[PDB]
Amino acid sequence: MKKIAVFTGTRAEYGLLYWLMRDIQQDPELELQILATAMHYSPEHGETWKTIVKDGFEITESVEMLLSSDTSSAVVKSMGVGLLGFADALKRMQPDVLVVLGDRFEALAVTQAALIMHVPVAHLHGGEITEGAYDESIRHAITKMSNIHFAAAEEYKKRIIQLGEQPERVFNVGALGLDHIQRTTFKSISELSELYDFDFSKPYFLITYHPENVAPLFDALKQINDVNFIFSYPNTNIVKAMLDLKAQLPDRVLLVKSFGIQNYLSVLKNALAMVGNSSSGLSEAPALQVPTVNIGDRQKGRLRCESILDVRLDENEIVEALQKAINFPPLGLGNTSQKIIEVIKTTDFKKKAPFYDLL
Amino acid sequence: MKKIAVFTGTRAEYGLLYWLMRDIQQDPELELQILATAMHYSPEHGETWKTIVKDGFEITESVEMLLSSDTSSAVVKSMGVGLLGFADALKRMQPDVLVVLGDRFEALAVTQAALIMHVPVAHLHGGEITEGAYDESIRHAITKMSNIHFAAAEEYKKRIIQLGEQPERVFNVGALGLDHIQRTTFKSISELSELYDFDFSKPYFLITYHPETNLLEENVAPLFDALKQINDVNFIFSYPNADNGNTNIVKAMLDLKAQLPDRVLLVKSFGIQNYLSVLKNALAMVGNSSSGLSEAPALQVPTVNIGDRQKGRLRCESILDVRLDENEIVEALQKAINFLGNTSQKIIEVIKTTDFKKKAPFYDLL
Ligand SMILES: O=c1ccn([C@@H]2O[C@H](COP(=O)(O)OP(=O)(O)O)[C@@H](O)[C@H]2O)c(=O)[nH]1
Ligand SMILES: O=c1ccn([C@@H]2O[C@H](COP(=O)(O)OP(=O)(O)O)[C@@H](O)[C@H]2O)c(=O)[nH]1
Ligand SMILES: CC(=O)N[C@@H]1[C@@H](O)[C@H](O)[C@@H](CO)O[C@H]1O
Ligand SMILES: [Li+]
Ligand SMILES: [Li+]
Repeated sequence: MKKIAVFTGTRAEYGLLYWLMRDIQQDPELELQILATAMHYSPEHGETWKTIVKDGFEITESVEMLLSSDTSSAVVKSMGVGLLGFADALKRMQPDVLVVLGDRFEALAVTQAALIMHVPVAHLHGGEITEGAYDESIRHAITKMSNIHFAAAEEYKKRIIQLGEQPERVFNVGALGLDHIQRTTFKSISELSELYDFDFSKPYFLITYHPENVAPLFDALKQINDVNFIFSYPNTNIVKAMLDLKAQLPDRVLLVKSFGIQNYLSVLKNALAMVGNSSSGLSEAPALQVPTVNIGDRQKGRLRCESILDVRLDENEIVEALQKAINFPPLGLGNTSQKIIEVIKTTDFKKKAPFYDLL
Repeated sequence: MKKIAVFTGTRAEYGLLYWLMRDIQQDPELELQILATAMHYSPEHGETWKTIVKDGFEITESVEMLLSSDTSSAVVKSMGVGLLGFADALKRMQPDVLVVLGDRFEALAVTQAALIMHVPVAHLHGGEITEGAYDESIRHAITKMSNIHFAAAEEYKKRIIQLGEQPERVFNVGALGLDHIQRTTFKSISELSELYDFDFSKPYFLITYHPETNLLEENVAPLFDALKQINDVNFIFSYPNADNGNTNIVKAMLDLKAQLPDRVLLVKSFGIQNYLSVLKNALAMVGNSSSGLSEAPALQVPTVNIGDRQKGRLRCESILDVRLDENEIVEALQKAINFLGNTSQKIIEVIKTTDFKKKAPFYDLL
């Protein structure tokens, strides 16, 4: 029996890790541990650790860490509280593997804690490029302190190998979140229509825009005749906009508070195009044959493919892309969890492999 | 007037950083800040902050962090205490740059603290390899979180560039500590003997052994037994660092001291002037410290390097690599018996003439 602990610090990355957790839990020779922390214990986002429990999981260790503040000083303090809790949490859990996804500072924290305490780290989504204040640097630091690496694409695996990781320790397995696409039983147009009191049978745009003046977006959709607009929630700067557009056209736009992964993929499935700058637009929309118009550069650095139509944040260049989207796989198909588990079962990665020099 | 804050966690790195610190203090266009922490405030490692102050430097911010419990979980907790202190220290200092040397866990802590608080990091001694310690992965993580890089050799600079750092931010300026060869006057055998009440005129090994932190079950008896098998030489020890697993080494050192009181000198921490004075006259530098492969060859003193803590570093012909094995150590010892300094100024003018306020993009190799 191998103890596989999954680290989770936000609702979104828990969503991405969901099916790997389900598979470990189901697998009889693998014991699932869960270390939940950071924004799962934030009242701003409704204590999303409860969602983990409601989905059938047992939170093995929980570590409140986030300070109620907006300063970066308080982010450093939050990271310190995190390290203090992670020491005792890893001490009690004694995982054989710690699964860490992404590049948030609490994942950096737990990764270095694991390194010091000799818990092997399996890192997901290393080798990626997504410019920010410093999210990139942190991602690569996590890569350097991890023992095995599950990249989502070949460019990413190659960049991980350039970072000095042994090729036998890097695996292109696809994007784990896309397992949802492969395992969801989608709601029909009738079911979605009855559930949200809205006729999804008249085609629509699904639009998730996240805050990076968003005017040349909401002036860019008023022009598009004869389409309904289903929004998810991204904030008052854009929420106020979305609401203004609602009141102007009270019927042919629907704003939904929280879709949920199943309903969300069902509405995204039956859409002409995913509009906006969310990450859904650069992985889930391609896997669901629905074109994407990505706005601005919040998703700058992610790999592209046929379906992606990137346009700057101005009115005209958007209004063109919408119609062009009314005029019609590197991250994989969605069996990533099983590939990850097969590699974990068949590979020794207890120790950090020797640094890999190119040549 | 640019604010250059120098981070210092241990004696070792402080001595390495000395001439850079003194040159910034002396340079009237740069304001020296110092963030001292970790082993500088532990009585078990000498309270070496006193050395910093006595050298004429002002400790702008101090952060005690080291937990006394000798476990890996206590090391993690020490790093967390570090972060909680560095938050306020860096908040007040508002440095224009933070200078971080090396690969220890407190340096990882302060580097991520500075990154999160948008304080550019100048990292010294990146691109090297020390496979036997978790300092290895720490070092590459610190490289990825640093803005400008000062390496000690072209091989190391090249490894920094492979790590995805922009070429114009990686500089080969040499090892800063070796500036002590030209600018620091060495003590003589008589002054060392009066200063430590121990005769340095008799042949002696200088021994420094730290926990090899990737080794699962470190048992250091083969070294000390090996030392006991030698005749007519003295054993002068510095203390192991604060990594988990050091109290075992301290225990073995105290056992050896009680066994051979007239032949053993245990010093928690020398001044680096004193330390280089002792190393220069030793029969050999025994142990697994980084001085065995930079300072010790530079002073023409043979090195007996034990284990894998220094595995991967550049070698030369006076480096004797052995396993943690009684016979290999005894024989390397029997052999040992029987038988350019402008780095600081280069770093300073690079920091003066370069803009590294923002992390440069990831450098993909062709
Ligand atoms: O009402 C909603 C809106 C979004 N999502 C999910 O939230 C995830 C993250 O969305 P987004 O791309 O906006 O995150 P970001 O890219 O901004 O980090 C996606 O996988 C969606 O499936 C959801 O479950 N319900
Ligand atoms: O008692 C000592 C021992 C070390 N040093 C300095 O620290 C460096 C490295 O020694 P140490 O074992 O403490 O560090 P590490 O092996 O971890 O690099 C040497 O080159 C010396 O310049 C010192 O000043 N006093
Ligand atoms: C700082 C110090 O005292 N010792 C060494 C230093 O010589 C070396 O270059 C560095 C590698 O990053 O690792 C430190 O442990
Ligand atoms: Li299971
Ligand atoms: Li000065």
